[PDB]
Amino acid sequence: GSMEGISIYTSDNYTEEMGSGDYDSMKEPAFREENANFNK
Amino acid sequence: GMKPVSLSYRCPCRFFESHVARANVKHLKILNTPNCALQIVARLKNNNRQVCIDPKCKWCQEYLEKALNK
Repeated sequence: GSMEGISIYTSDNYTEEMGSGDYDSMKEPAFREENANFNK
Repeated sequence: GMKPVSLSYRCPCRFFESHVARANVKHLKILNTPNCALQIVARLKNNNRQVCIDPKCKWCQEYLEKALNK
């Protein structure tokens, strides 16, 4: 994501966030090279 | 003073934002919870919000492998 990867920490379980966000709309893209299925 | 017990809960997020752009997140964490699922956790740049990304996306795929390194 950064270049080759991202390199972030691995969380076991934590309380920085306890509740799920308002993000209801969820539909994953697929390929993104030809087209991402979603354009913008 | 006091301090929240912490850790005592189930899942940080049960929902995922399936289409987060690497461009709108500054910091992630890989929530590989044995308690719930493999979760992708990110902090929005401009919004600063803690959100979760769906692990089946494309850029998260590269993130997954390299995030295991911390």
